[PDB]
Amino acid sequence: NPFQFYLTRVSGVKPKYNSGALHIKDILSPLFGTLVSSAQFNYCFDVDWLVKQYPPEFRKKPILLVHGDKREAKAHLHAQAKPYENISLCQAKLDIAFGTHHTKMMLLLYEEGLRVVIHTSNLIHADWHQKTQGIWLSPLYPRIADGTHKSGESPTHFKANLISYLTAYNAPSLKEWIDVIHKHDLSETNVYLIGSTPGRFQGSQKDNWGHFRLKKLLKDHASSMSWPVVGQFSSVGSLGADESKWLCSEFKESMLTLGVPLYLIYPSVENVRTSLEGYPAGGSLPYSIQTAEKQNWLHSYFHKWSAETSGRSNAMPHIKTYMRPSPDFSKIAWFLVTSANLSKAAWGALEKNGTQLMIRSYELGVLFLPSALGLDSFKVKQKFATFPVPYDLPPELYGSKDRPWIWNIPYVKAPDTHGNMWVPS
Ligand SMILES: NC[C@@H](O)c1ccc(O)cc1
Repeated sequence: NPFQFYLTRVSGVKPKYNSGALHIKDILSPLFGTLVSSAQFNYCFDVDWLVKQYPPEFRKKPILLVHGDKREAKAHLHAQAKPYENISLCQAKLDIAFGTHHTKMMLLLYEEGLRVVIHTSNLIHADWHQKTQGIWLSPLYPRIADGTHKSGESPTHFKANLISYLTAYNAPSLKEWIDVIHKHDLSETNVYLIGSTPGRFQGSQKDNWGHFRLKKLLKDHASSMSWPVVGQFSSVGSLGADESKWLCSEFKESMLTLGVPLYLIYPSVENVRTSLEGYPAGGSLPYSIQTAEKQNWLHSYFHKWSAETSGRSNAMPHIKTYMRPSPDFSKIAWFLVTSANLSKAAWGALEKNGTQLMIRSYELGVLFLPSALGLDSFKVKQKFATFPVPYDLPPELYGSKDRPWIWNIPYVKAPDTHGNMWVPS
């Protein structure tokens, strides 16, 4: 399995659908290595729940929480953490407004080596319970023998790229992790890192982050050959007054680069209503009426969440993925799993007459390029060489009576899976 791409466990589906799936408890288990220290990057944390996901033997090892919380949100987290002496926090500078520290990553230092985990889940019970989430597991990275001269770098430059990503934080506690990464051999890594980081980027530096980073890698490491672009996410930024403002102009241009139909997958009200969670799934799909009413055009691009292939049609997506399927959807030019939702905050928007890229948030993903495995394309595994696409293809268009799930309006005409209505307020 060259991919090491996994879905999280879902409670309440048949166990066949969890066979190759992982819970955070599985990731942290002693079978994955003898833990010595860890760093947990995320957006939302429930510290009590998190500490309990580590196996008893490891609960007392150091843990760094890397977050973006400010003011009283910050104080709350520090309070959550104060009972646990082994836990330190690192507050990611968020100098631009409306930015979040959205990256989900684990750094796991063991006696045996190092593991990097990049995934889509908040560290709260509900993100790992009945949601479709994604995980990329790095190999066990051995320590570089105290005797030798080697980079430990991979053909995809993952090691240098990850260090650069960490370096942009400008944080003392991450320097220790940067130094741990220097000491390890990451050369067997076959994926590319795509990060986002808050800032205004110029000239050559445009290529370092966001959708431009993606454009750059597809230019240099893909080749050409009406292949659609698919984008799948759980939150939706304000995209402008029509598709030419950003979506179809700069965003699609990056995505169609190599060496066209745009499908966007986002849960409809009906998808949310009949899900395993019911309407409360919508708490993790924060599309607001204020944003939505300003961009009604976008919704003709929207397609339902359907995942019969992985038995997860009823497990609402909090995973985000982007890919480039062939016209019959039987193969793909590339696959990206990432924390980045469909927003400019996350992906970057062009400023000052196209000379500056503005990104508001921290995002991180991994890109699977067939060239990294010596191939031209991946075949799609039709039932979750062949890439495990976790949802159904081709994507199904919204019906005429379907609406995008919008979190802050009431749904009181029909009860959900648990016989509840939804009245936010
Ligand atoms: N329900 C928590 C709310 O803050 C939220 C909503 C969506 C996310 O992706 C993360 C957090």
